[PDB]
Amino acid sequence: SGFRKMAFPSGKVEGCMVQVTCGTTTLNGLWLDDVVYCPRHVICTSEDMLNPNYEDLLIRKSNHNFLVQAGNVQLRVIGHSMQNCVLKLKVDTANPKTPKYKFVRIQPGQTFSVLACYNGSPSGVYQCAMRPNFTIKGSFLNGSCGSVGFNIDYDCVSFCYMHHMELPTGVHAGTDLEGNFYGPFVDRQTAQAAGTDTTITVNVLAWLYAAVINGDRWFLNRFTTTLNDFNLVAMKYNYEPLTQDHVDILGPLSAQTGIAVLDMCASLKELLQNGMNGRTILGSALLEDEFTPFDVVRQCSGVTF
Amino acid sequence: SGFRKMAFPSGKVEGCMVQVTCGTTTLNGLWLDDVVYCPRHVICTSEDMLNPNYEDLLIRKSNHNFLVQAGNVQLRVIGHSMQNCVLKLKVDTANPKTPKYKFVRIQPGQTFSVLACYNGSPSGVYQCAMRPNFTIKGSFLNGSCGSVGFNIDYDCVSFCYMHHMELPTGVHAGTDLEGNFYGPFVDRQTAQAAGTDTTITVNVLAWLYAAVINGDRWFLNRFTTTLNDFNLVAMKYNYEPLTQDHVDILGPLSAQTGIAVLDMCASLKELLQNGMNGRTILGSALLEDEFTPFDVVRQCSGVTF
Ligand SMILES: O=C(Cn1nnc2ccccc21)N(Cc1ccsc1)c1ccc(-c2c[nH]cn2)cc1
Ligand SMILES: O=C(Cn1nnc2ccccc21)N(Cc1ccsc1)c1ccc(-c2c[nH]cn2)cc1
Repeated sequence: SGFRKMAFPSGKVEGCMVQVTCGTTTLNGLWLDDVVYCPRHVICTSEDMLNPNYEDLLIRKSNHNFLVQAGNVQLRVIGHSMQNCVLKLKVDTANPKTPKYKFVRIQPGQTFSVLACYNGSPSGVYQCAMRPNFTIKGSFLNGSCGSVGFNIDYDCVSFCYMHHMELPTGVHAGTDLEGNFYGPFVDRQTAQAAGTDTTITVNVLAWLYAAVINGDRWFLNRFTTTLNDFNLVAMKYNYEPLTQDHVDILGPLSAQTGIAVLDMCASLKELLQNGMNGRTILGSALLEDEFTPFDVVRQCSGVTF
Repeated sequence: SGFRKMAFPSGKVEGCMVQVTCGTTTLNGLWLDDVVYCPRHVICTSEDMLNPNYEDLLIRKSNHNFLVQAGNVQLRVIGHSMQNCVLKLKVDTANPKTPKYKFVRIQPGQTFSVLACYNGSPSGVYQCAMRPNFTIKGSFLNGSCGSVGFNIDYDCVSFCYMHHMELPTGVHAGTDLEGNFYGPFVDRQTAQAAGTDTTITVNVLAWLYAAVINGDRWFLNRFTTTLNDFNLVAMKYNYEPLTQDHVDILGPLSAQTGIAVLDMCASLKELLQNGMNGRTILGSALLEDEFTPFDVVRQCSGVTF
């Protein structure tokens, strides 16, 4: 048993990380088949970033202005184009290590693994949630741009995130692999407002189920509630509303533990109203909302890839 | 910026995970060169585990009762041997994906990445610390035995842990890659006791520096304390005593932040006595002790592999 924040094995993704340099700027790129994906701000100077005109900046670049290195292998760039906020660099060689993959745009509250990279070389792997305000609270240093987030299903890598920037608040923003930002953000160096962040209620409930499965039961109470009553309390504590679809998703966990979803909501409403009183749940003194229902089931079933 | 529990990229190790089956039991093995290492308890039936005589049990087996499978491919065992608590199966094929590797026995307080595996297939990756009582708090289900723990140094994989068993308390124990258990544990299904688990004091201090580097500074104060005075308070709270070697290890973080080690100990002293008063530190309401000073520096300077 046990329960940890757990990343997907990163091997299939390591094999796609390459280094992309343009003029003075270097960052990471993702090489799938014969195309290298990377953030378009690779074509900017530091002074450009204050207010970039991306199509005028890209006008000035030819194919040979793009240095793409895969390990020590130099890739020949034979085409370039901009799609929203990512550059696509057509290269003359298909990545022989390309996994089966898809590009997908996740929903707020869903989780993914981040393979942090620098100069095209993997540095570490960790799990992240897309917050309700479409930021992520990661660990990215200068040069980490182009690092990607992904989920794996057996042998298929679903790429869902490419890293573009750290906001002045110190949280992180990026795009899907078609270059569309998550949230209202743009790739310009200006202060930009992320919305009010909120707690991912369905994830908290899933984590409470993980706790019961692992023996932590002190928070189980003798009350119950309704979806509407609970949602009134959810709103008061800046928690995402809970929907019927969320109840349905929590179905398998409720069947395993014998605890009906609305009975777990009554437990949570009590932890919200009375606090945790210095007690812990699965080694944490705060309510944890970065495990989805699928993450919990994965880690209490043993799915492999 | 940001600070996360970050594992090493697991690619080099994924290519070494095989499935080992000895009659009834299946678990994971580690295929390096022409040897597959795995827990010796694979040769036990269920009832065998209550009181196994491993030498007599190994006699009843010869090279062909061991089914090693890599992906779909099956390997030919051509030699077997028992080094302490690990089996060594000689195969007729050197692993072409063998990375540069060392076998290493680590010290309590040090960390590593676990690649959790089932039926020889990687399932997830996460970071652990060898607790002072020589257990680890991992996430392991039946069939996870044989999963390994490791660190990476550029291109060389230092294997330090192989998983064997969950104790009745739900924490985990295992060996080095020479088969020597960490701690007082034995690979027999009898009630076993881990000692008192203390907090890794030098790791907590390292994480407070990580916190200052990332802008969480509220807990700071320019109170002083002697190493000796600090340990008197530490020992009351089940903190490991802080030695001078620990102060030396914390040197580089002291210099980057301009906060002397003993000044930080003074801040920890005040956090232990007066609690955190509902504030948080790096998104956590407890003091974290599973980051070494080396982990902090690596994540705050972007070491790549
Ligand atoms: O935020 C970034 C890039 N970035 N991403 N993760 C980071 C972690 C630590 C430091 C910087 C980080 N910026 C600032 C910015 C940009 C748009 S909105 C905010 C950044 C800084 C420099 C450059 C650049 C382009 N060409 C040369 N330098 C790009 C982004
Ligand atoms: O702990 C284990 C096996 N194990 N390891 N991590 C686990 C996580 C969840 C459930 C079981 C887990 N034991 C008990 C034990 C006591 C001393 S050493 C191992 C275990 C149970 C069965 C068997 C076995 C071997 N052959 C057939 N059954 C081995 C170990």
